[PDB]
Amino acid sequence: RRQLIRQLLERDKTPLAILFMAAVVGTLVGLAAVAFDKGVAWLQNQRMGALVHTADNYPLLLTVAFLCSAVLAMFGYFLVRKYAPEAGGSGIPEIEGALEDQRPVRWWRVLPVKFFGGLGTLGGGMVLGRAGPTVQIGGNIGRMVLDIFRLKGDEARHTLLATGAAAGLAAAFNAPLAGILFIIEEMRPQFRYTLISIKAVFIGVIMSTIMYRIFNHEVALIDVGKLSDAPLNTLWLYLILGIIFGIFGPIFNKWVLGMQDLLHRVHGGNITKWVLMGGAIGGLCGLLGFVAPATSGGGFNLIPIATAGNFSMGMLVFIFVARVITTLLCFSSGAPGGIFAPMLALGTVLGTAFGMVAVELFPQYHLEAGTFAIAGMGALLAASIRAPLTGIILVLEMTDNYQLILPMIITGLGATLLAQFTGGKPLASAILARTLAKQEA
Amino acid sequence: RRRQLIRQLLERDKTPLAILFMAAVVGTLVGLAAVAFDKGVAWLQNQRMGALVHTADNYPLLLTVAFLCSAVLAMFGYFLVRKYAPEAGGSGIPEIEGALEDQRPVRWWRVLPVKFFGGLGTLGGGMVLGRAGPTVQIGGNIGRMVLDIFRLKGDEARHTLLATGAAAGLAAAFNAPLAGILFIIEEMRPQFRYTLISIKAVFIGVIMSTIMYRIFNHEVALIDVGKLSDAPLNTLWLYLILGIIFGIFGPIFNKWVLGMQDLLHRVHGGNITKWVLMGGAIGGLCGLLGFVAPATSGGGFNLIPIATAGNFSMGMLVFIFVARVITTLLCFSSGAPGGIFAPMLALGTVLGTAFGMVAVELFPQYHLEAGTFAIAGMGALLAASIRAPLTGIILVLEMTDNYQLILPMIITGLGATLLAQFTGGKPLASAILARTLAKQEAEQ
Repeated sequence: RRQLIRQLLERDKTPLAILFMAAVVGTLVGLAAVAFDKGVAWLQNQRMGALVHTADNYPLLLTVAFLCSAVLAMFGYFLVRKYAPEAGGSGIPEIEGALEDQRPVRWWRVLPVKFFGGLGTLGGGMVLGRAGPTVQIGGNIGRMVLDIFRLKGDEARHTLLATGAAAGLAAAFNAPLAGILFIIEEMRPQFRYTLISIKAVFIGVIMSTIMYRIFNHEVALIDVGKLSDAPLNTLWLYLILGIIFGIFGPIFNKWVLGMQDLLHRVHGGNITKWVLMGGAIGGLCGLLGFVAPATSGGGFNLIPIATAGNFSMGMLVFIFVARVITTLLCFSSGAPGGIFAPMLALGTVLGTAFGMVAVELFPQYHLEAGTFAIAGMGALLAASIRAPLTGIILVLEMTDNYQLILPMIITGLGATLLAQFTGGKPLASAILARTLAKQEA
Repeated sequence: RRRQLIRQLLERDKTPLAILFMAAVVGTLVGLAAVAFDKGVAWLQNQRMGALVHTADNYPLLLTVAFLCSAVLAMFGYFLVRKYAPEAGGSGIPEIEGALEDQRPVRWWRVLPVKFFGGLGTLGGGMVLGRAGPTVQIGGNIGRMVLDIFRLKGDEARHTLLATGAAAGLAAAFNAPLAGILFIIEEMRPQFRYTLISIKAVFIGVIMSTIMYRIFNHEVALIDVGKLSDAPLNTLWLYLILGIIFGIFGPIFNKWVLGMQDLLHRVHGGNITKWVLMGGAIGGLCGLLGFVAPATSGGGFNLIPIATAGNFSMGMLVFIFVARVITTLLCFSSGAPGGIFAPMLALGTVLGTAFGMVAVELFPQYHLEAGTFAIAGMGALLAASIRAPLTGIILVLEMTDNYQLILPMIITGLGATLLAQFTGGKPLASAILARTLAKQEAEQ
């Protein structure tokens, strides 16, 4: 008690030094995120144009696509294996590690690797997001400033590493709330207190978001329009859908993990059979980007189209299966790139389909399939990485259908609920667990 | 250590099945409780407004019945608290904050009836007070009461079920489920050590109570503001400036609440008779003003839409601000059962509007609309006195749904907290607990 009183009166006083530094961090992460984001676009572009000039005939071009993505894949798989192996896959597991002080931040290596790395895997049209990359790139930026300014302390090492990963997510999805929420719900050391300063993370998020806005305003990443509302007599349906995502979250967790192992064999850890295999997956993606594009790519492309109930039943299920596959390959293959976006895409597609069925089971509800899409869009994020608060808010800032806030809060929650009563676990933590264990062994 | 981590990591996100289901029962009751209160407060304002109409001819007889009604209700409310439950005075957020620190008892057998019927009286009578304060505390106690009835044991349950009560408490208060959760995990919680509070459990509670609220209030909001215009990039600095204003004002407003709290203790010296009489006068004043100048009484929800829309004169906004500062201090410092959270939205709004006004005519090349500044400012004083920026920001978003105003809102609050921090302001919740918590030793 007597101590507490002493603390209360002392609460919320973050050293201006950390504060001013939080600003620069975000600013950097922002610009960087912008820079990443422009690069990827550029590469998807040339792949487009080089098919234009070789429009024929089937094969001349089914192949130039394959190569282009294969050749970009390999550049990426190589850049990781050779100079920064810890910059493979997501980036989140890693940085979560760093927040525990159970991994290091080799920023002078990771920056170039991930960035020019992802530039390749992303740009070549692989099933993988910007999120991992930029969240990772983000902490490293935050680290690089700690180093350059000889900042020392736990708080300061913890906070600056923290803000760059928030401001890295912020600038990735243009979601400044979800940026902050992620740190305080997931990223952070999960089992003990931490000296992360909220006030600082905000500032970073702000500044990187602004940077994103200075170069991407005048277009949302996802347009969905304002969907219909949701009658109270309609809510149980959102619980059901949550329950499905609740069983499937863990199952998809198994496969992501398992598929990592079953993919380690095809090179046994060997930099050459890896870069060549990744080169093959990459090639597969740049092919699919042209013969079935909904199955390949990041998949933001198909959220709008799914939400508008534009796919038939068949095309939805196909896309879902097809993506369950390609997502596994691209992520489990250790290639640098997040699984966050492609999960949004799975949740969306799943959502719609679930909707479609309800629409015709109950014309009395005047349902629109599209509201189940938006409920499900974050539901996978909720069942598999288990950080629902962050997914719910991620979709919120991203779709602006605030009136669906109950259905979305319910679907998400009923996913995190069955994902716990089927024994799944935070896929981000299952991955950090994997790393740390195959290390003291 | 690395081996415990891997141990712990693999074990994450398992909340005991009992704890979850009991957070559901908590959520459900917190919501119904909130709705019941919500209605009881409405009915009173109504009887009151209609008694003035049995007497809408004889002006002095009218100015009398207005006053007396609020007086009779204020007194009854102060009384209940002074007589059966001192902890149910003022907001209730500081107290529930105490209980999370295990520094303050949750005497739910006492507070539930005193806070509920107490607030019913003070809110009912027209006094400048909120629901949040009271429903969050009632929320908490409802949680404790289910903990006790079911004797769920051990740290997780006592904090979780106390925390879900508080968040289901706030959610139904403003129909803001996300706000309630972000309130617990940013502000309510023990600020300096880890805690065994289940997030997922707080969620279930929130969902339940928000649904109870919706069953009784679907259709109308609490605040309708429509979809205001966007903020262009070149405009953002004005929100930062506005932030800095909320930032220096923030702390200063905390000082007067504390100051006033003292000076008000003098008038009754702590006497249960001078108190109940002093409350009856402040209350009676409010029910009067709630006629002659309604903008200066009431909780503040009514004038939000009016100010945001730009239907007030710069003259009237200055007037409202002064007057409400005075009625807000006078009611809350006085330690009537009631919160200061809602009134803070109002003062925040009015100021933002007024800023916007001046901002509009200084920069036509911006094509401003003073009403974006009202929204930015509505959550800014909760940022600069309560220091719950994330909670205010999200509460406002939930309430006025102008998502495209998100940056200017963030910047405003974040600017306000920064000036509030650097100028020496103290989280008004924390600073109120600290006094309560200290005086309990001091008296020794």
